Amino acid sequence: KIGKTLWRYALLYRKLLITAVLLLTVAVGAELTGPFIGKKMIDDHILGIEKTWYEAAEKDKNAVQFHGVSYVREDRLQEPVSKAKEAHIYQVGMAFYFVDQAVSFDGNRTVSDGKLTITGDKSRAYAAEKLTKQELFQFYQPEIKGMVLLICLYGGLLVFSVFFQYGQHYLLQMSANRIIQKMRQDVFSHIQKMPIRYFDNLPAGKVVARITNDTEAIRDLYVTVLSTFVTSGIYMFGIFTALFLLDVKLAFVCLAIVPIIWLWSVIYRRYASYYNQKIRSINSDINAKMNESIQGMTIIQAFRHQKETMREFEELNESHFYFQNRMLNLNSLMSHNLVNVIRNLAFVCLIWHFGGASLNAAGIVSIGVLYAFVDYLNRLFQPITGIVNQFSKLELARVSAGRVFELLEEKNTEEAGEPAKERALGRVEFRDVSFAYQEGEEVLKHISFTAQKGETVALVGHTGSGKSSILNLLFRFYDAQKGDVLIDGKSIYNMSRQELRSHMGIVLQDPYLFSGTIGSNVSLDDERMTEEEIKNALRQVGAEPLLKKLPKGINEPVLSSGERQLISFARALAFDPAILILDEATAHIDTETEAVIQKALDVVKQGRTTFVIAHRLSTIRNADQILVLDKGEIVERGNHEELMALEGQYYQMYELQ
Amino acid sequence: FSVLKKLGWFFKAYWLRYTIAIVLLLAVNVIEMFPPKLLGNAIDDMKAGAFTAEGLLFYIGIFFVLTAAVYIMSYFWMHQLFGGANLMEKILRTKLMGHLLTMSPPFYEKNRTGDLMARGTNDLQAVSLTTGFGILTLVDSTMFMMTIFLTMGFLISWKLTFAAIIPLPVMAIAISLYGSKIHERFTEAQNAFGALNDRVLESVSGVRVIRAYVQETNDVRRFNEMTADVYQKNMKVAFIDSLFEPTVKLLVGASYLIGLGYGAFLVFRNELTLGELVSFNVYLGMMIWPMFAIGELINVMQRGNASLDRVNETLSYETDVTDPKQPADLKEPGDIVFSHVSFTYPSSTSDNLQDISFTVRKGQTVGIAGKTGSGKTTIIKQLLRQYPPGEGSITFSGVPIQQIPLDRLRGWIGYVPQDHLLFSRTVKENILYGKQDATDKEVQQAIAEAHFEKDLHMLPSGLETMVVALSGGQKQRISIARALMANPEILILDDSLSAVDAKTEAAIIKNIRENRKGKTTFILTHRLSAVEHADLILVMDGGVIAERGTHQELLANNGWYREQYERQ
Ligand SMILES: CCOc1ccc(-c2nc3ccc(-c4nc5ccc(N6CCN(C)CC6)cc5[nH]4)cc3[nH]2)cc1
Ligand SMILES: Nc1ncnc2c1ncn2[C@@H]1O[C@H](COP(=O)(O)OP(=O)(O)OP(=O)(O)O)[C@@H](O)[C@H]1O
Ligand SMILES: Nc1ncnc2c1ncn2[C@@H]1O[C@H](COP(=O)(O)OP(=O)(O)OP(=O)(O)O)[C@@H](O)[C@H]1O
Ligand SMILES: [Mg+2]
Repeated sequence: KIGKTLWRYALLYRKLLITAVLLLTVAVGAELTGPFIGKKMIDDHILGIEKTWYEAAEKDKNAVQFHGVSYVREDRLQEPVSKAKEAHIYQVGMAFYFVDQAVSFDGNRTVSDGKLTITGDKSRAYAAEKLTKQELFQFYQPEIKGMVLLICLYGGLLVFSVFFQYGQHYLLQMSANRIIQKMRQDVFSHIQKMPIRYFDNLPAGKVVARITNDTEAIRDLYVTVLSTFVTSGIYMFGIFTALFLLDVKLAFVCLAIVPIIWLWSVIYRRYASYYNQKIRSINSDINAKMNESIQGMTIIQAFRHQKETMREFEELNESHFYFQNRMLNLNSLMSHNLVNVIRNLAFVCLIWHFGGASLNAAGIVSIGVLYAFVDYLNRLFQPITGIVNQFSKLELARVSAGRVFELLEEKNTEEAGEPAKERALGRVEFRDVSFAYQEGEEVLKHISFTAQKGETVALVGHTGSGKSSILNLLFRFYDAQKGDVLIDGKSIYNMSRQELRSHMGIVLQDPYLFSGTIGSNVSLDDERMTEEEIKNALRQVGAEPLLKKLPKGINEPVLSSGERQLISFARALAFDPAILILDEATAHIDTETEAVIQKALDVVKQGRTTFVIAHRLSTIRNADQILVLDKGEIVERGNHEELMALEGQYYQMYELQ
Repeated sequence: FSVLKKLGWFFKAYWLRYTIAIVLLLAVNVIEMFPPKLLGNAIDDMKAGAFTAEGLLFYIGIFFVLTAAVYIMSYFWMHQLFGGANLMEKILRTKLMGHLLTMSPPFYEKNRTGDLMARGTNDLQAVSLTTGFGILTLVDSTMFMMTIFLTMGFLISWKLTFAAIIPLPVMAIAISLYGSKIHERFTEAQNAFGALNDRVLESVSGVRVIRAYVQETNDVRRFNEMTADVYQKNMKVAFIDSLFEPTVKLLVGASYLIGLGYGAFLVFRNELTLGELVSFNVYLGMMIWPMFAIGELINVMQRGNASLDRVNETLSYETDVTDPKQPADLKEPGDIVFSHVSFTYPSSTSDNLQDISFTVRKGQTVGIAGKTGSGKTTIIKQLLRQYPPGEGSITFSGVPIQQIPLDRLRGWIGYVPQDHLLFSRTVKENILYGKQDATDKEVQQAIAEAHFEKDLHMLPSGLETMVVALSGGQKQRISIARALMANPEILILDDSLSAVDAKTEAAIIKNIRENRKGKTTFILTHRLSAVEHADLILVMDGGVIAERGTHQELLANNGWYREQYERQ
């Protein structure tokens, strides 16, 4: 379910959406009343002369003067209610002729000299007279002010439409952006509430994509649905309302055209989905092949495989090109020439309708309606191609929405908890633990021990022997399947995770360096400040702080591999943990961290209960309790000195090289 | 439009499709001016007293004929133009891949993988878009626009067209300016979004520490701050993106209003007719598009020029290793020898190698072991023709490597890379790189000789795994089995056995000794057990062999006593 969640999230920030819809409606009203001003201007002012004329008063009674008499139209006239002394202006060819008498039924007209007879029954012939270019202008003059008023009204409505179009678009974009921001905040909160089991299986790229790229896709969808579908729907509804207001017998034709959009939309989407899916799949295959060839080119050259890899690449290229050509054919046929054909068919329909009206009618013809229809149909047929394009595109956004909302709907989670004021003394008791990452497996068989207030405990075992699985099990990243762990007098599983993790701190093989300043890194930007960071420098960091270019050595990514461990131990010292679960540290890689790794380790280890998983076994000379891992079980204990562990190959002379 | 000239070769190769496209485009442009003028004439006839059913039939039929002709010719020119665009894209892709397949390691050191992938993924798109769409927009701006303008100037009016055309140049200028501004704000906002993505990835990778220090609230706060910043940048982008529709709407409504008003003030003077006014309105409506086409051209031409200038630069890179002219006719390699070889990796320190001055007689296998960084894979790198020649002479029984051709030499040498590079393809076929003929069962025999027959069922299915990058200790075994099936005159084992067990190591090495008997075999390892049999053992110290003695001379002299470690 994608639409339901999208609608629920859009209901948040509904004020912006409603305001955008209202502003869009006002703008559409203005733009679509423009063409109605056009129709009125054409029909009343340019075609005004066609109407009947009557004898006029001497003064400017909406009157015009012709020879020794003056006439006035039947509309601007003011109730003389005279039926005789009529007049008419009749257009033939390109010239207008004046008829001093009422001609009764009117039809087709042809003039020989002064007849201008009206031809279904040819018996009526009036007396005519040609109108000079000056006479016609004099007759048309009274409508100049109405022309001016309508032009000014058109301009004013246009500027209002401009303002409100800008407003509605801006508010739609604001609503989409705010919705996406809320979605991102909620997604990151849920990610922070997830369990480590979820993180371990899925690579980092997958979670980052789900957080930031699918949300961008949702943003694209929201902008597409809001600005192109709702906007176009309102625009078409307004256009059709205007057309119905103009002529009803000619708007039903456009209503019947509306299904054309649906039919072609579905057909084009049906073919486009297939063609685009194949094109995308083959393009991904080609990119993967090119990447797999650039990497590992040396072997391809060595085995002279340059004639077969190119063969497969050319086969993929041919398939992709063929599908691209088919897509081009479909696009050309369905979309654009089809829009043109529909537009020309609409023109033909207009001509047919109005010609049929005109052939047997006297004054039925109205060219203002024709012009308004032409303008409205030009506007209507603009965005259809975009509509079908977005309709075909929506599938990818739908898939991304499905992914994101499946992530958000996950039920398995953990409660937040709160930090505990009490500092648990150094005590970690293992009554027994049995842990496995699968079902039916046992990675840790039986491990039992206890650590005192001050001790250095280390784990002994071969690579992949569950040495840091106990680090995982102690922070409650992975809960114990059947065993129990005990800190102080209560089991680890009876307390909130955030209370436990306050007691104890970690340092890993690869120090995770956080973006920002070095001082920020050693503090992670917490409330604690002042000597929190500086104290690390006064404990075991002496050379780096003297390199003080900016507060606490403000600097940028990556240093090397020694300063990383230095920063990690500085962090562990600043946070003042209790149990300080350490991890394998690779220490001689640089110089023994300038021969300071041991100093840092044994200064942080003081006054704690510290677990060392160090690969090098010489660094654990001091340990009082040293444990071993029989692939998840303790089979002996002791120390390099206390017991015989130094002998018996368990502590190899090879490890001491 | 320098991009259209740099592609002269393509247009010269394809001149029929493009000349047909231009002819059809011009014909369609000329034909499309008829419908609106016929509408104007029909309205004029309507108003006058001369309109009969015959005229209506004439107009309907001629409109249908023009519609059909425009449809068919439009389809054909679009097909003939975008087929050319697709052809150019395919040609560029096949040229780029063919060039990459000839490029040696030095080029890939100079050129990063990301740059090459971008050139083969995006620049080709830009050049193909140029070839098709840029031509379309050039025709639209140069011919369609002028055609419509002259039609409105001649048939309808020369004053009305001048009056109603003023806003459209301003519309084009404003569109260009707002495009530039929106592009700038969009690149800024994309930088902000990239920073947010980097923060998200960095705080989701090291989640272990973040949770262990109960800092999962400051992380949320920082993410919220980054989201607020990216939202602010997006709103900055929107502030300008919302200025496109209003400006075009204003400057097109003004054009329609000017046309209608100044035609109503002209029809009064009897210098027009309503049919001509409607024709003018339709002409403006269709003339709208060239205004956008001009900007589209002015943008696509520059983008294509840059991308093509990038695709051509990466294509015209001279081959690092030169196949010799008039290669010497040598059937097989006999006693290899190095006279004085001091190689130097391009962009390296000092020499990195010095005269090796050793000989490997035909059939006598030599093992080289030593210190990391001293260089033992550099000898085989010299021998593989991967980097240009060094110094002295690498004499292959009289004729140096530089004269033997690349094809035959690559035929002789069987190479097992230290860094394993097997491809993501069927294991049965991945092993088959050595020889494509494959017979049927020689692959099984090679598996047995390499001792990979230990794989009975432990891998999924049989000989079909997509080695999805399935893990295991089978990668080295597959590499050695492939190199063995190749049946090479010279076998170069680069630290191949650095992962298998000692028992299997002895099995493999003694099998190679007891199966590759009349041919050379190079063993490179850091463990002195595999080189045990070698009749001339070399231990390299920095850039010079410490001594040239055999196993007994080596173990006696003051070289490196690591076999004294004995590893047990
Ligand atoms: C009250 C009077 O108010 C009016 C309101 C609107 C219009 C109006 N009528 C139009 C007809 C067509 C177009 C239009 N034609 C186009 C062709 C191409 C494009 N492109 C090209 C590529 N990029 C630039 C975007 C899409 C946009 C296009 N927009 C715009 C139009 N604007 C006229 C008067
Ligand atoms: N995060 C994990 N996801 C899945 N399986 C895991 C995970 N951690 C350990 N395992 C399981 O551990 C076994 C592989 O060895 P394991 O990962 O236990 O070595 P290790 O505990 O990391 O030890 P060491 O630190 O010594 O390398 C398999 O059963 C594997 O499924
Ligand atoms: N890209 C390179 N450019 C220059 N010199 C290089 C490059 N890669 C490696 N070298 C040189 O080769 C050394 C590492 O590879 P080399 O084969 O010379 O020694 P090795 O490590 O003993 O061999 P192996 O790779 O078998 O372990 C580097 O220390 C340097 O001297
Ligand atoms: Mg572990």
